[PDB]
This record gives sequence, C-alpha cells and structure tokens, in this order.
Amino acid sequence: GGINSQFTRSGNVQGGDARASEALTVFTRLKEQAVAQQDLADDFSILR
Amino acid sequence: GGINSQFTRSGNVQGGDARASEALTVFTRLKEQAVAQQDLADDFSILRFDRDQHQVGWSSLVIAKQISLNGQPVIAVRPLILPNNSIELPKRKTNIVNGMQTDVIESDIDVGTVFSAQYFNRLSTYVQNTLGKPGAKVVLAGPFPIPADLVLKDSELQLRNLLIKSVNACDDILALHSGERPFTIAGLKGQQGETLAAKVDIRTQPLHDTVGNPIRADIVVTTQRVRRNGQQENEFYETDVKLNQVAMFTNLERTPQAQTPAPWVASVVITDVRNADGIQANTPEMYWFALSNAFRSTHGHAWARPFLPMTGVAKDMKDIGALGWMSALRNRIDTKAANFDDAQFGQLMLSQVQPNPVFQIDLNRMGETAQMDSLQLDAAGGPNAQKAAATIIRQINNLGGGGFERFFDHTTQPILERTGQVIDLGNWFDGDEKRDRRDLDNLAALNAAEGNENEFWGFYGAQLNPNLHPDLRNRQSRNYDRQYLGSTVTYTGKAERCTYNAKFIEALDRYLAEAGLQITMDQRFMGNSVIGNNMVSGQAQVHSQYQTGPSSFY
Repeated sequence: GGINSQFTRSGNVQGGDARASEALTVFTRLKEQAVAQQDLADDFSILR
Repeated sequence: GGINSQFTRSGNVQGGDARASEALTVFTRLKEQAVAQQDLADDFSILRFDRDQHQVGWSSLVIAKQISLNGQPVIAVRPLILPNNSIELPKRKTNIVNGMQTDVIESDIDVGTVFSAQYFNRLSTYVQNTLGKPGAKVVLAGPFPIPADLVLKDSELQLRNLLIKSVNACDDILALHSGERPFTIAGLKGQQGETLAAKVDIRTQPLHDTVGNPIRADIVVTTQRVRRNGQQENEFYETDVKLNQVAMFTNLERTPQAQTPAPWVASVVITDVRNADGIQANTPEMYWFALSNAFRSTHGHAWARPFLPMTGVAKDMKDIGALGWMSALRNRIDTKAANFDDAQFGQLMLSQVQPNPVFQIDLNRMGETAQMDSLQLDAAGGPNAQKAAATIIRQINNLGGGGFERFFDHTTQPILERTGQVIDLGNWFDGDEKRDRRDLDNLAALNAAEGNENEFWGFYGAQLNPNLHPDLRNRQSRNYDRQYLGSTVTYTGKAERCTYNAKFIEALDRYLAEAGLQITMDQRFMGNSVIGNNMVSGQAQVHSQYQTGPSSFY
C-alpha cells in the first residue's frame, strides 16, 4: 500500500493477472479463424 | 602445459567454460525484455567474471549499479556464483591420529569457502577497472549462488525474478548508504481505525525459494492488516493485507540425565524470514519486526500442533509414538487407534515434553538474507563482536522510538550464542515431488531405527560431539542421510545453527508491545492447578556434656 509509495525502490514486482490476457488473445485468434472459415458471423464482441 | 606447446598438434580440445556465456546471453535478453515492458530502468550493468582469465575457483555474474554521493562515486555489486558440475575442485586433506596409526581424510569444498576476502577483492578491482573508475567505493549487496543441475533453457521466470530482486537489493543498499528515513512502527497506526492481526498456520508441503529450492516449513506465522469497517465494500476482494511471514519447525533434543522433569526438550528452529510479495523494499528495521512474530507462536502452544497425528494417512516419518522407545516401557505408543485422541495426547506431552520451547535460527551466509545472517554470525562471536552488537542495538532503537536500555543491556548480556553445529543444505527427490534434506531430524532417525538405541545414539553424537573432529561428523551425517533418505540427495550449501538469548526475545517483545503495537488473534478435568500457589512455609510457633581440656591459647 502506502509503504511502497513511501520508499519507492526502482523496479516492479507482481501486481498483475496473466491468465486473462492470454485467454483473450486465444479467443480473438479463434474467432478470427472461425470467421475466416465461414463458420460464424461478425456480429458479436469479446470483452475482458 | 608446456607439453602442448612442445608438440603442437593441430586442433583444440576443451579449455573453456560453457555455463557462463549462455547465462550472460540469457540475462541480457531478459534485461532487454524487462526494459521493453517498462519494468526496470536502464541504469545498471551486467558483467561476467571469467575464472580462466582471473584464476578463481568459480565464475560469477555481477550486477553493478553506480550512483554519485557528494561527488564520490559509489558502486553496489551483487555477485552470483555459477557452480559447474563438469569440473572438480581439488579437495582438502586433513590428518587425525588414533593410537599408533595416522590416516588422511578427504573433505569437500562448498560454495561458501570459495567466496573469500581475496575473491571479493579481485572482483572489486575488476569492476573498478571495467567501469572506468579506479578509486570508486564498492559496497557488497549479498551474494546468491545459482544452484547446479538447473536447466537455464526453461527457467526464465526464476531468472527474471532473481534479476528483479537483485536490482531491488542494490537499490536498498544504495539507499541505506545514502541515508533515508528509518522505518518505525509509529507510522503503522494508519489513523483509520484498523488493527493488526496475526494468523498461525500448519503446513505439510515445503516452501520454495526464488530458484525452486525447497525449504522445510511446518509452522507459518503471518501478520495482516484488518480493515473491516461497517458497510465494507469489495466483497470477496482483498487489497494485499499482509506484511510478514516466518517459517518455523520444531525439533526435539534430549538432555543427559540418567534413568519429574520431562526427558525431552522441544527446540524450535527458524528457517526463513521474509516480507510480503507486494512489498519491494527490504530494510534492516523490518527484519526485527518480522522476527518478533516468532515468539507469538507460544500463545496457545501452537508449536505442538504439527505433532498430533493426522487422520487417514500415516507417513510414519514424523510419527510421535517412537518417543516411547526409551520411555519406562520399552515398546512404542501405538497411535492410529480408536481409543487414542487428544484426551491423553496432552497427558503424554505433559509427562514427556518440557512445557517451554527453545528458539534457534539457521543462519546462512549465502542465502537471500545474507547481509543480516553475516551480521548476526559476527555478533555471535569473533573479532567483530562489540561493533555488531552496537549496530543491532542502534537498529532496534531506531525501530520504535528508543529507550531499549530499560529492557536489555548489551554490555553484560550476550545476544546470540553459537552451538558449534554445521547443517548441510540439500534436496532429496521423494517419490511424489522434490523435498528438503532437513526433513531428517531426531524423530525421523528414531522412527527409522525402531529399537536399536546404539545406532541412534551414534547418529545423535555424529551431530554435536565436541570431542570428535567436524570433518568426521560431516562424513557420518552424509552417510546417515544416504542410509535413510535415498540416493537422490543433492547438497547445495552449508548453514550454521545458533541459539538466541532467552532474555533477549522477551525484552524485544516487551519493548515492541510497550511501543504502541497491538496485535490480536485467537476438554476433561485433570486436577486443581491453583491450589499449590498458597502453601504455608513455616511451622506453628508455640512457647511450649561438652567436656573441655587444657588449651595453650587461653
């Protein structure tokens, strides 16, 4: 919390979620592939 | 040597180290990736310390960051040793005598003995010459070896975390040398109506280091900030409310009394002390605040909780029934029974275990907290005994106001004591997963050897016999581990065990408690425990030859 802002050592550790961005990228690639193969229609959206 | 130059056959063989260039390339790529993602700042350098052209035992990687203080350059270095399994260092020979025969003992050399004063002097001179500053001051930040048998091709995350932690340590030491505001508990009030709570935990899987090294941990004590207001929002969401963590495990030692005091005494060993993951700062005054949590484990005899049997499984390695082998009855007490429960478990602990524990620490000069372990080792005993104690007292005074003299007197009271015990550091691969070598303790050896007391006594003497030479003790300890654990043992370093002063812990706890720190946390009749306090000492008071001879003196 305020301890990090009180000392402010250079460099960043943790503070992120890495099982969401990769899933979003995978889903976007899968949607693009499905649309290319005339399997779906470009009328929906994917959000995080 | 000169033979090759005397014949000069075409072609070259060997003559190189291949576990340094690849590591340097990996570290450069990781640094570039981290800088690209706005994770670090381009202000530090990575250099290689080749053993071939410096004539040293092991090659190393050094991370140097330099600043300017009042016009005087200052360089901070964090060397990383790189042991290799493809080459063998020459061993150390020692001689002992037995009667009329003398023999030679071939010992082994660890990583710690390699990092000597001459090694650091050569490293500092090389860094000074490379960076273009011949007279710059160089300050150490704490070595950290990279264990062997580790494939660098698929270990990118551990190396990245190690690099970030090394940069953080360099920043910490530079800031400490420059001079900043000390961390005090007076600033932890928060003035928002919150309280600090300590949670105890019992674990069965070992903790892991930043490089995957397992660490034994049975009792874990943590400190958190509880900010539960009335209509608290963010249900199921928590904002990093955690400050410290201490890993502890208990071990039993037997006092030498022939056969009312319990035969065995429980000693608690502190293995790892660390802060929260979110906190990126490491200062000396946080170490004592975190260490103060160790004494809190005795609030409800929580150190005995791992000893009680678990229901359903029995690894038979930590069984407490083996303690009955040397009891009044020869056989072992049989747990895992319908009748057995906590009703007489307390009776057993009262009748065969001392109520009070003992606190010990496994100091390591090559661990993550090397800069404090070395200081405590120096304070334990040596040429630098007064300076280390004065520094520790000054730090404790800086943490929480002052006036520590009312509770402790370092002039006529030792802080730390050295028991003359050396502990190997290694890991053995269990059938399921890799474990820690320190799982083998007195209870484990007693369980392995069911009734043969002489073998167990030999094992116990192989640890703390003052008469026997230390090399023989290390040899016996290395043989016993192979005998019991398995063939997968892999040693990685050395550690030393020390015993804290009994009054020092209580004085520190009372000083922190009086300094405005408030921490809150959490059957069959046996007899009257209070009738014995009131006892009449005296007896009722009611009214109800020596022939001599001549003496020249009088």
